[PDB]
Amino acid sequence: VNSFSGYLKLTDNVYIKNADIVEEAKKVKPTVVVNAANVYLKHGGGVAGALNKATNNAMQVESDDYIATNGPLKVGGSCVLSGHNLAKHCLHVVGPNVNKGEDIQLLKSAYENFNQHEVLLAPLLSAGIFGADPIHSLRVCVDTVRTNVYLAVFDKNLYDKLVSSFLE
Ligand SMILES: Nc1nc2ccccc2c(=O)[nH]1
Repeated sequence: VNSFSGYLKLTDNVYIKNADIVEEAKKVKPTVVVNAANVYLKHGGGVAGALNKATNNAMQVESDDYIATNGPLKVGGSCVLSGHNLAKHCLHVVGPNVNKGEDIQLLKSAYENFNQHEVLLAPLLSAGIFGADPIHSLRVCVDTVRTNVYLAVFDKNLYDKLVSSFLE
């Protein structure tokens, strides 16, 4: 049903909220939730671990079956799997891990996958343990994505920094 509420307009197609993406997916019933995935679709922590836990491991069993046919995803790549109870679809996107020397230029490739979907609930890609500056990730999102993206940012202090950087 895509019932987004309380998102702050950044651009005509990019919105942002200080919120837990799991709690957003339950209220909003989005067509697409984006997972910040790794190449093995092993949902061990961060957003991936939170989304998988909210599906009581249904997402991990589906992900394993995909990886059995595909082998690992490419950095910058994605797959569309079931959203289970969270969404119609989950778009698993792999952003570069700059800690492992993956090139930050691949973050544009990662966000380009969003353009296959009219409306997405998403986190910022390559943040947290993938080591990219989240404000940089937001700039790449805004420059790359032309479909309607609703960004959820968990941490209030990071959210305020993102909105300050973008609107001040
Ligand atoms: N519930 C929950 N939400 C998150 C959102 C972003 C990153 C991490 C998390 C997390 O670890 N748990």
